[PDB]
Amino acid sequence: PVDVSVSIFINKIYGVNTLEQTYKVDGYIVAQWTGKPRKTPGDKPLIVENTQIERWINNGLWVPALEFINVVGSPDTGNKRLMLFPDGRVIYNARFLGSFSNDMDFRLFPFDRQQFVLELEPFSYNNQQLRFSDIQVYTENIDNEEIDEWWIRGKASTHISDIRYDHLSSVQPNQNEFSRITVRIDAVRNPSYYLWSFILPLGLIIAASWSVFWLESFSERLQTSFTLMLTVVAYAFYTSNILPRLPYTTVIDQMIIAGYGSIFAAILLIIFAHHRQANGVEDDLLIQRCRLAFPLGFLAIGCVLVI
Amino acid sequence: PVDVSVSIFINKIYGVNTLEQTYKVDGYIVAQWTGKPRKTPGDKPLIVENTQIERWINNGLWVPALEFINVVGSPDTGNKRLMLFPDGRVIYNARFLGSFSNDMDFRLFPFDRQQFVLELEPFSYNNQQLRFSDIQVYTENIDNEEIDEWWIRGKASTHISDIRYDHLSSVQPNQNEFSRITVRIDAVRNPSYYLWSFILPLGLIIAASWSVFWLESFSERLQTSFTLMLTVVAYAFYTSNILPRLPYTTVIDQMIIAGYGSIFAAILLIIFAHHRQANGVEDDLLIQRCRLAFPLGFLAIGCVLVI
Amino acid sequence: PVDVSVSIFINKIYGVNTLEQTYKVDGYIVAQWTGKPRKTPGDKPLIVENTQIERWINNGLWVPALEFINVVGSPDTGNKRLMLFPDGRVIYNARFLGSFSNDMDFRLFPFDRQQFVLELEPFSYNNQQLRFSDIQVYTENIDNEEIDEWWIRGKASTHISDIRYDHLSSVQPNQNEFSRITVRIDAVRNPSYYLWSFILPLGLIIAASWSVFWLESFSERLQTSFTLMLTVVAYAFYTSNILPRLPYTTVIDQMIIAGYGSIFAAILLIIFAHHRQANGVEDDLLIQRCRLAFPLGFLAIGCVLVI
Amino acid sequence: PVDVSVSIFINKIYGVNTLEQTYKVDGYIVAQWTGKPRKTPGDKPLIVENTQIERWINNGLWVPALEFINVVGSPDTGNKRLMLFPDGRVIYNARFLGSFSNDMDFRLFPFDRQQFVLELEPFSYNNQQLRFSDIQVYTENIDNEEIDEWWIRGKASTHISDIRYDHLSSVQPNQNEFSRITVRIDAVRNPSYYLWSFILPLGLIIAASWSVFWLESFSERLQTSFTLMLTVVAYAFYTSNILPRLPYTTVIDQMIIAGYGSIFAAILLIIFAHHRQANGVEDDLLIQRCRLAFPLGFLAIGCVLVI
Amino acid sequence: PVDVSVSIFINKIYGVNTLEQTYKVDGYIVAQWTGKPRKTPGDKPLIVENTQIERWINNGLWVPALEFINVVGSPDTGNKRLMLFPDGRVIYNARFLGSFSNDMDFRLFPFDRQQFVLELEPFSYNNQQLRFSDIQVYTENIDNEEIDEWWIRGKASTHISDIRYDHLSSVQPNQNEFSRITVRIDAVRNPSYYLWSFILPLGLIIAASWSVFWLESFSERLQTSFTLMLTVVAYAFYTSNILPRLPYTTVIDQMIIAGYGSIFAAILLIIFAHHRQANGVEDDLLIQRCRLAFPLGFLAIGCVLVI
Repeated sequence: PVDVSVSIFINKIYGVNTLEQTYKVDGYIVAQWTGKPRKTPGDKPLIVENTQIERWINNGLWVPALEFINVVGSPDTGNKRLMLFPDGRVIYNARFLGSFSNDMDFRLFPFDRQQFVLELEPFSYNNQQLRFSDIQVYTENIDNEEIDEWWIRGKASTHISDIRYDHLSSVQPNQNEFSRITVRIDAVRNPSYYLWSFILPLGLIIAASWSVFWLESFSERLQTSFTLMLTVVAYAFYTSNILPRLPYTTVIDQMIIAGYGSIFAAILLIIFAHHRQANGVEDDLLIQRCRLAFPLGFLAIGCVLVI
Repeated sequence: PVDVSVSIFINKIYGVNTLEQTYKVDGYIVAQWTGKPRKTPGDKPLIVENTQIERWINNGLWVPALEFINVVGSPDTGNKRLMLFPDGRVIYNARFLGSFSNDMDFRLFPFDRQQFVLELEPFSYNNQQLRFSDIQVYTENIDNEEIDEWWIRGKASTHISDIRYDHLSSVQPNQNEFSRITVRIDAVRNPSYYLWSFILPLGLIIAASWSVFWLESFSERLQTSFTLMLTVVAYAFYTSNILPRLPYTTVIDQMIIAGYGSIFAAILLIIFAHHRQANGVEDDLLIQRCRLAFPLGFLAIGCVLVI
Repeated sequence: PVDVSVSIFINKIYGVNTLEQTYKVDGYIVAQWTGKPRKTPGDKPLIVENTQIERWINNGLWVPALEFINVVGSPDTGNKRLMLFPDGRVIYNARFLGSFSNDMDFRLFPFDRQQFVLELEPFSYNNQQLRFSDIQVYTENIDNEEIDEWWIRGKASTHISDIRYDHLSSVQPNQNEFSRITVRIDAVRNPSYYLWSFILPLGLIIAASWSVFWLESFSERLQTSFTLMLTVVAYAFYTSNILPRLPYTTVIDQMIIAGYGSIFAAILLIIFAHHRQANGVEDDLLIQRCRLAFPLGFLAIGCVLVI
Repeated sequence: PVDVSVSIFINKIYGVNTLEQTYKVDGYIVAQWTGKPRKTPGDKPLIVENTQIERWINNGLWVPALEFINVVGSPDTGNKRLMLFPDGRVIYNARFLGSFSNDMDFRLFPFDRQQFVLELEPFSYNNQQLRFSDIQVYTENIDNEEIDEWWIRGKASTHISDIRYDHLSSVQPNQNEFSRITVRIDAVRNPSYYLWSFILPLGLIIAASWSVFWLESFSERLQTSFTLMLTVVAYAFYTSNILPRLPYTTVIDQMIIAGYGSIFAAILLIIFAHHRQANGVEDDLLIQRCRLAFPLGFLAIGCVLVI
Repeated sequence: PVDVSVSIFINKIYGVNTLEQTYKVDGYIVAQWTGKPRKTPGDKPLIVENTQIERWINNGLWVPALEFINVVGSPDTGNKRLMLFPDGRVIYNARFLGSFSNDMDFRLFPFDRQQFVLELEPFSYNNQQLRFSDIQVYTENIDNEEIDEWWIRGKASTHISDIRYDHLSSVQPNQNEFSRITVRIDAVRNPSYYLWSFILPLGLIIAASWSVFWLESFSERLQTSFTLMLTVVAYAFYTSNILPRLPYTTVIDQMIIAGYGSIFAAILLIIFAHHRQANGVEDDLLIQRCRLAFPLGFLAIGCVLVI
């Protein structure tokens, strides 16, 4: 086997998206290995630019085709470069940019934790083993934590493993080990935007839904509650482009469900606190009579769902 | 004829879209056949990477152009390689990433069942017969049932058919039958999102629509209804984002059709219950007592009849 | 001149779009002409795949560059193939997938009827005359009854014509005849979706906007109307994404205009029936104080027009 | 220098975009110059198709690289063609499609008079002088008056000018003057769509804003106005996808501003006419009663503007 | 080392986007250096067009690969050119068009002062030192200030720095310093659109929220605020498409927060001014018969939000 020492320089992780759980990454790969010695012009290293590499691959040079595993589509490779040394070693350097994909857990949506993963791997050769993955992070999200949405903690985490591909039993089935380099960068979502756009107004609407008790005419109270129905409906589309069709409810979907349920219970407890009267007046039947401790007693039932 | 054994490795089926009934598929293809023997450098199998293949086809190598039938556009092939063995056989291996299209049936929308189909076929040859398909699928199945909207049941299903093409009747009669490989993957939609976003709130709005019958002031029994009209109009648009323009009503669209009438009929059961008399300028007295059966107790029949 | 016999196999006409009047088409072209005899390996028709064609064109083979006229952006050709026969004839076969553009007439929108047009033509040669077109259309959408939005009635109609190009008077003004193949496929829109989403709710709002006559409190008969003016405007956006910026009014636009007019006329008849200088009388038993004659008398104000 | 007479056949101008001031153009270019005589096969003109040009440029043929100045991105060139004559002249013909960009002025929006500009220019040579420009435009003009949004008036205007380029002052002083070919087509927007979608309903809301003065119950004359506030807010969004966020106000923006101001004044002249004292000991409650002169006196407050 | 003088001609900066902080730039690059003398045909500068460069690189010409650092993807290069002089120097000229990326600070959103940055840098050579960057910008500065959203004031400032790359210790660690050219252009947003679309109407809504105090029926003083809630929610989505998910609140976000808080405080003040009677039932006329003395304290705090 031949030894290949990779070096990944990350330039900027941008374009994050939660509807598809993707993120665009840009950077440089620098792979380096050792082959047979050679005679170069003069006695210096020989640099070979974008299209001059094909003429060297045609004549018999060995250059592996390193690919990214968790990529959507195919990366948009910029320039390329080879640097043939006279002592024997070779250094393939190339710029990459691609939309990678990972798995995200939005069970606690606004206060979220993810990790961006890059999985590099040879495409054709089973016996060429990556020795040591090094990563250099030059991203701007670490030191500008007030403009970005995703803070980046730590530095990185790199692991060199072996993958077993069983679909490659065409080749002798005992020769399908593929070395792989996984690189993880942990990120923390900055929740300070969803706190005054989906938690404060929805909380205010919820707390202002029990105040309809403080009225003299139920004929006005039903319309009062059906007015807040429209606001709670309005805050249901505003949260329809923030996160995907998830089967589990998040901190905001729970607030929307509670906003529906609180108003529905207001209706159901303002109807049955009147439709079993004994006199014939509007505000009676032990809930609408006093209106000094009951309009504040139903307030703590929602706090159970909050707590 | 020559015999070509195919093996398809599916990596991730993502980007499903019911608006156009498409889905993006990523994976690898490994076709393997047998030709004439040859002398290779040393005695090992000779591997030929991305752009070195085009120099072997020029010299006289036989490599078929396999295509996908049900693709939208043209797949974005990644790397590719040949593996020429000295005993004679050849192994063409190549990564693909396409945007395939199937037919979907949303007559029962949220509790849906589909199947993702892939169809390989030679483009130019009729006498080259694919022996057998072997799909190696490891897209997540049991842990995929909490994040992804679809669940992958079973393992797979592969068949090998013989299509007869009529537009190629210019050539000899027997020479217009191409073999084809079809691969089906059954999937079940996770309906747990449309149960607290389009059925729970609509189900409450439906039942909170005849509550206006439990009122006294006809001067407001129309405003309390025209507010729910606007609520149902609000939910009407929030559904046009999900589904295509289907001529048959789904399980959700019906809850919208029953959202106008159940409200609309309300007026038609209020108005005709308001002027049952020919004397008096004020409301109708004798009708305000039997409201429990005809005005409101009939939508209970509307709920137990169709459901 | 040389005689070319095109044959077009249509696979699926998808992605129709009325905002730009485009439609994507996928299929195969099979052109076939006769040249001079030649010696092929063995005595078989020699097949030439994707990239081997550009090498046969170098040595002096004649292959015309057929183009599509009414295409939006150059198409996305998939595989290509030549079939050089020993007796002399040549068969150029190639897959195409492109987004074509036709003209549409939405003067009667929901019950529409269009035709998809494909125009093929040589790009460089004036003296090479397409002889006989042949459409092979086993499309997946004529077997439709309630699946897709467009039914297909007949599936084929072809015509071979000539064209005079004036910008090509650089050559002698006689050498600018360009034979062209036109292929028309008549399609009929499935109106069963716009009947219970734009004709039913608007049709009910129209008749529910004149019901405000059955009231007595003019202090509230103007507010109960402005909650309906808020409904008709809600369907004015729901229509702005299913049609282009058309000068002529469709059926749905006519319905929305009639809704605006009906609500405005209701307001004006309410105001004039109360107090003004055009009548002078104060609160007669006009449209407000009557519940039988006039609230059913304005039913022919909208039912006078024919469409 | 060498004289190159360019002809331009305009096939269709579509995809106009008010939000970005772009428009896609599809057409042909036919440049033609004279060089040195040559011997061609036979005695006929020699036609050279798409990829055979790049081999004639290798041997020493002179073909200029004509670029488009005001293009967004790079155009999508379709087929190409050369026609080498034996007498010496050469005719380079090529199909083009590109998203061009001009400057537009929406100070009077619906009745626009924008114009479409195409700017062709050599990229490398200053001494090659475009000598004569013909445009051959047969895009739909007088039948375009009912389906397309823009009418074409006159269809053609061309001019050949010279740009002095300062960034090329590294070369000799006289050798940075590049000729051009400018092509201007006169378009006129068809305003018949914005007259019954943004002017009729907005005007009806304007006229229905003072109608609240025909009331007595001040306790509801604020709700009857806060409903029209919501109506004007609804129409405020329906305009935000037509105009490119212009600093100057168009007609519709002026109408929205008037819709805010009219209702705000209606509020401010209701509140200060409610507690307006008669003499200082009893509130004047007779200004609101007179509903003949006062409600009409507000109609001319908006009709003072002459736009 | 090789001394390379760079000139950059900027043609138009369009497509600015603040939701992701990009901007598309189009222009020309002219790099010029000195090599070894040579004999050219005749005695003139030899011009080499797009596809003829890749041949001169084959024979041994030295052309550097200059990349852009802060680009999203890879620029869409148009034409290229080489101008080989006989005295020795070479002039590589090429058109570029790419979507760049800078950092923007919306802490004071409408009155923005963002700036546009371009960064050239060699990709492969460290001993290839750019001498002196000149920039030629004719992006309009005085006449454009009424049509486009971003004024461009002053000249563009250019700086040649040296970056040290740590990930390039593969090559001898004392030769990893690459020169870089940075070009900054000063932009200033034209805040004449957000003044009559997000500050004027929001200001009128905020100033019309305290006006509910001048009312008599508290049974209706609670519905007015719940109607204003809907308008304040309507002005909350209209802002969610002009800004990114920013943690710091802008001016418009502060206005939305103040609009929520003003109506919430109005509710909490009016409900307590009602509860002052030691109940919430039996509305009395004491608050209106003293509306000129007592409730002025409820508005006196409402004008503290301003100062």
